[PDB]
Amino acid sequence: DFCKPSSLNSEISGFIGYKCNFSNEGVHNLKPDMRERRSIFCTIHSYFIYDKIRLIIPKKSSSPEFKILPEKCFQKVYTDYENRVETDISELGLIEYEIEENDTNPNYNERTITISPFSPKDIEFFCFCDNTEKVISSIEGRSAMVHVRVLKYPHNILFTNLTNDLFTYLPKTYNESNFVSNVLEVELNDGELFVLACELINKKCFQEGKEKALYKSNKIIYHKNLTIFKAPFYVTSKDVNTECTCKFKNNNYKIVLKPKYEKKVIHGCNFSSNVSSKHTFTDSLDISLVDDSAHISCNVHLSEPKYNHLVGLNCPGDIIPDCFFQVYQPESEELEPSNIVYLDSQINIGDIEYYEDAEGDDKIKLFGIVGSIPKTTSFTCICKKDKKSAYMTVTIDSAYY
Amino acid sequence: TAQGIKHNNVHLCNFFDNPELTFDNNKIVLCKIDAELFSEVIIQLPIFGTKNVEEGVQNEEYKKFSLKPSLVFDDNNNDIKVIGKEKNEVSISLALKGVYGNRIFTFDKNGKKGEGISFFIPPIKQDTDLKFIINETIDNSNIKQRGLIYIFVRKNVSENSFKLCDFTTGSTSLMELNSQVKEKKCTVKIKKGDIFGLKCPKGFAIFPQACFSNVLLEYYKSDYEDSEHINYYIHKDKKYNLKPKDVIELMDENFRELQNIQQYTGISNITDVLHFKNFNLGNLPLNFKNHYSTAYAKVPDTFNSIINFSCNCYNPEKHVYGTMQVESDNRNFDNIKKNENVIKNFLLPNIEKYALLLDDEERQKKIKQQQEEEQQEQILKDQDDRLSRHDDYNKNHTYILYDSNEHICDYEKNESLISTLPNDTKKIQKSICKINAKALDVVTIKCPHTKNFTPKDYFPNSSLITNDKKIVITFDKKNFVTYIDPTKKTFSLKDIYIQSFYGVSLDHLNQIKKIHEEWDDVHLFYPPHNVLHNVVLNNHIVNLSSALEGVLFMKSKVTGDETATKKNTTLPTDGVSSILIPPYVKEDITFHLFCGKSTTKKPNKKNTSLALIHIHISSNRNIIHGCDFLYLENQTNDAISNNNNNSYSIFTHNKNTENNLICDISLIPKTVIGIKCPNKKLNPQTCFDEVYYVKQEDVPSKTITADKYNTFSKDKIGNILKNAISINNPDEKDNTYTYLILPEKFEEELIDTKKVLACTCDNKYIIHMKIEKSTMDKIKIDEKKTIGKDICKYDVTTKVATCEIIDTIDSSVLKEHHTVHYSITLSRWDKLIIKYPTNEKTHFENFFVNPFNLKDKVLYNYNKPINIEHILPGAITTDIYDTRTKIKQYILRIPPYVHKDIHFSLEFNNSLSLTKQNQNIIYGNVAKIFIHINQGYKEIHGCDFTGKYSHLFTYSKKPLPNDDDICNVTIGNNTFSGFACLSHFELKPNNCFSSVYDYNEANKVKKLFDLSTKVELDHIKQNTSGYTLSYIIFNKESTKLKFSCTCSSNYSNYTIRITFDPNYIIPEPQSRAII
Repeated sequence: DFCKPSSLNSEISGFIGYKCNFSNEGVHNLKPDMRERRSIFCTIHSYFIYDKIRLIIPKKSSSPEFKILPEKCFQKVYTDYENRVETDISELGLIEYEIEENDTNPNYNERTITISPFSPKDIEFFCFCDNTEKVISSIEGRSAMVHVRVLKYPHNILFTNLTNDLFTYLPKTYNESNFVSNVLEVELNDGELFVLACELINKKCFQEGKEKALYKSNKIIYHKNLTIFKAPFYVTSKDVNTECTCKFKNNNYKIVLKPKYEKKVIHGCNFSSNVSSKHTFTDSLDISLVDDSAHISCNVHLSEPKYNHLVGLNCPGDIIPDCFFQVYQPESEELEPSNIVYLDSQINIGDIEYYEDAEGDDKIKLFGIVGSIPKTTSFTCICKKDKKSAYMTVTIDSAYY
Repeated sequence: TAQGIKHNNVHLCNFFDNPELTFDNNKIVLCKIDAELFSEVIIQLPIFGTKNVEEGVQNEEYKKFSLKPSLVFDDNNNDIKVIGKEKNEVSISLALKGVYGNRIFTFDKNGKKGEGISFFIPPIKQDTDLKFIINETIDNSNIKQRGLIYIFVRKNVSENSFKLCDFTTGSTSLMELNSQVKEKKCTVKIKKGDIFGLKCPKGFAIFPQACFSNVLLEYYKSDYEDSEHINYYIHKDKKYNLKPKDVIELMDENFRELQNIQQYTGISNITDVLHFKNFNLGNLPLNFKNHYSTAYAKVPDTFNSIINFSCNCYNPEKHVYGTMQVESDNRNFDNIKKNENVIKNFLLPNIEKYALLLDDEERQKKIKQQQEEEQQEQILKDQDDRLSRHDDYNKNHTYILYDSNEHICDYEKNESLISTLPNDTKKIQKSICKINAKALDVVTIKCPHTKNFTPKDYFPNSSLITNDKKIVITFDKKNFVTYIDPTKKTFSLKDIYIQSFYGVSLDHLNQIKKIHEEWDDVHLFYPPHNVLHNVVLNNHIVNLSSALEGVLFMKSKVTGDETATKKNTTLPTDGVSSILIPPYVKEDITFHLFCGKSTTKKPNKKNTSLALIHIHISSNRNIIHGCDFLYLENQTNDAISNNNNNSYSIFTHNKNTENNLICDISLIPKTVIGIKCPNKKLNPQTCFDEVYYVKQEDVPSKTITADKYNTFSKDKIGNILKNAISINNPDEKDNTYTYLILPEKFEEELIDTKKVLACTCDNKYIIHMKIEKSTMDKIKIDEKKTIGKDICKYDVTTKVATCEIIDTIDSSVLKEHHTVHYSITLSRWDKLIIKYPTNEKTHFENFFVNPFNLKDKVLYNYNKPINIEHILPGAITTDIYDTRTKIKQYILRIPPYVHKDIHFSLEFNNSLSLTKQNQNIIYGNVAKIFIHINQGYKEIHGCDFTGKYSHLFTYSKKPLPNDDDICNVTIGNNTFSGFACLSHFELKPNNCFSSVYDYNEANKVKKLFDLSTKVELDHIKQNTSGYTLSYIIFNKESTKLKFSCTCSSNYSNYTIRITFDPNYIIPEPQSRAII
């Protein structure tokens, strides 16, 4: 029932995955091959909560020409991609991070780095794997690079301390003295990251609750006696009770997390006649009360430097493709399956705060946008029912590109 | 009470024409054989009962002989029979411990046919008693005996020292092999003075032929324990390393057998060089359709070094073969320069384009234009393509004839891959060059230099003559020129079996036992000469002349220097040579060739390096056109012989109504002809430069003569107006016939309708090149091509996606969309289905598929096929045939996970089909298909047990000897899971996940549907690469139960523990590969 926080991430056999593999047998080897010529970026542009990014490289005894730049990556990393300026990773200001160098395999060498979300500022570091020096019949090798832009979490950190250890770089907003009757209740704004320190926690710490149905997008991870709780972008009710239990000092401390309730007007479209549902949409165009199979459309547009908006679609019937994990590519006269593309790639954000709900036959797909998109992007979700179809379009013209 | 005619390495007892053992003697007449040591045992008995052999030697006075049993003695032959106590017989193959070579033979000169009985001794550890009788049968009360026989084979081996691979039965038995399982393993371990044997099951034949007399050059390391050194020549205790004269080098006009025996030869002499007691069945093993292809050999006593090699069984009926590994157990190299120190490397080729219509200086001045255009479309697909690359090219272009290319694997350029390290001499190197060549592509390989043999002959020819060398021996549909002892009749089919490597002419046979023949060069190579002819097959040698029908050996060119002349293809004399890949190939089997280097004239693994080269050749499915004159000879053979049921040829062989000498061939575009005439026997040799014109006088043309084609007049077009490149070089006496082809478009201006040009071959058959108005009508109706870019259908509630194909290219419908291109973009787990006809359905009687299979020959590069599993692993295949409508369907469900943008094309074609409506002709059409997938999502939450699938499953369990695993998986709804196990393994319980154990219910077997009715399933029992996979997806199941499976095998087991539980432990990173 109760175990140390770090033990919850070890409950898996084999390997956890999430590896940037550039070995000869890896995902994209650098060996001279006629089958590919494009550059390789295993970029993961996103916040990191003790997340594991692993680099797999061939053994030097097998591929001496294979270079590792910096040679002790991730212990040493590059901060200038174009110029490859080497700096010690510790000098980047990374907070409570760790790196590993595993070589328990004759075929390859493994490098693993874990990054906490506690960096006071955005940190970007790069590691280069160069095999272009392999001159085989004048056929140069390919170059691989691991991009890890550790963005400072774009929300306040509500840290609670219930341990015998001191966290130098944490806000330490709450501690044991704030637990009334061994119970602490705090309010988190949309997307706020909550962190709890405790040596012995329940295996379901912030995983179960009474009214936490709206709190499930959390990627709850545990490390360094710390439990990290990433609040979802959007909620529909204030009373979202997420509970955790801490056994600090043999006392049953209780931690309750609830949103700072402020419903976000959805900068999307509502094709359902139920315009009084739990959600609110900027644009509404009822599919019903439409005869002769007349098509309807709604061009949603967004443009701001930073994005704290909620974009989604509400419509009866089925969505083709099933948004938002796959969405149409806007570049076509008719938005047919030939335009199917992943939304994570369409808007260049992999940190999309997906939120899906349904009311009867009405499919509701919503997702939160935090930060900014490096390029202007747009996507379209088509909703079809019987003989009539509704076209949903979002144009996110962020101040970039 | 005495012995017989035992002849040490040979054993014989002739009672037919032997004065010692014939009825002429009125005293004791009997023979005894103490056979041993894998040597033949010949019994040449008189005729027992009137047999259809000859007359005169079997006159009435010599016809009153008979003794049981008088069985079949014609070309059809059963196992030799040996009489026993009951006066009846038992099969010799079981009377002695596995006899081989049980064949009957007869003498030909003056028709002295006799029931010769030859058989080769197998390993035997005891003295076996076989007894016969010889009886005279005049009539009842006149039956008198005159002799008997007694075979007394002796002990020559021991059970411990004898290793055998009885491929008939066992887990490695080759009988169970089918289209899905092609090969099984076996080995024989032989230490000092051991015995090894091979026995293919009935229906297989041993290859390479002459094994084990000549075997693979794989490993050669010396041992200190050896008592006798090696010489590499006919001297010392070995009797090989010489080449033939009077079989292949001395030929005459009457010799018509030159191109009919170029099947298998060219292997190295190491085993002979190593004094191995090699015994073989030559190039003609037993009648394996009802017999076992068997051979035996023994380790030499005075030799104890290291050698590695292998030989194989084979059968093309089901594409099944078995490898036989042979090695010396005395591996006295377990610590120095062994496999661990053998560095493995790879090489890539240099690519050019063949001079299809160009010359030497054009190689530098013009072929650049050809080379710089083809790859533009591939570049367009790589970069320009964003949605789908349809065939939008419909004007001012041609594809079929422009795809020719050239590939070169030069090792003299990459000396590091074959030469020893300059300073790090503590290791040896191995290299492998890969060429993925296709049809119409010239493959030229470069390697170090090594030259051929040089026999010699000497004799004082004066006041002497040798006129006792005029005799032949006939058996198994063949007649052989061999030699016989005048009195003792001591010879051997072993001599006949090796006669392919030797011959005797004139009077020069002085002191052959002492020969030190050497090459003109020092470097080691395998095969010694003409590597591109005797192409290697990984661990097997075969002749390319017959193995690859239609192959052309292309001249070598080290340099086009000022002294250049008409060079030849001989390798490795100059280290350069070239061949042509025919458009039609019998099978997709790949071929190889070995290259090596050394420092001195007597080197070995201690001072040598090994290199390998790989060239891939595409197969074909559509029969060629033209006449195979050797097939007409095969028809005359069918008249000669009755057991030629396997009358299969790769040519349609269009037949005239009544005449056989005539070959009425129609020059049709988009077709390939295969007129097969040996070397340049085609007459005139300048044909078609010089031809003979006959006119449409007799429709059947039954009354025609070949000699008539000598007097005709020609004044049309001209004689020298169109010239082509050389495509037949008779320097190599084993070259194929010329090839004639046409482009995608044809012209009607220069045709002559009522007249036909002709050429002759074999002095009997006549070639006729005609053209019909039907072809002109077909082209005039098909030139107007219309192309339509359509889209397919799909459903989301079922996640189905399929296109319409068959209703498009019907040849009985008026066409406004003569061509249609279908591109359909799919995603994970999408079940694609392809419906296509065959060449039997109504209005589709000539339909053909390009590529040649939707399941294993899809296209990855422009007009370059490859298997689906080589680039798209974990794909399910299911090819089926409809019961009535003659419809062929395929299932192409996409793998759940994909790591890179993927788009492959596979086409169809029905242009060869047509039908008649209202006395008018309606022709066929063409179609194409394109698919797009892109990356997947939610990579499989399971475990892999093959290694190569490491990028598809979370866990990659690389198998190890006697391995065990506990693959615990916890998945939720909409979560993909599965496992991959080797095809050779067995799934226990069977058909997982369809029926699986229960984790909590005492591992009870429960049906997948019973466990959860919402569980979709898909299974891969076996695939081309040799792996077994199972797929499972849970969709909105309102329960959390558990189950388990287990992959099991003799030396490997894997356990899968499965529990179903909704969960989410992914932050959606989805590692982003830019590719």
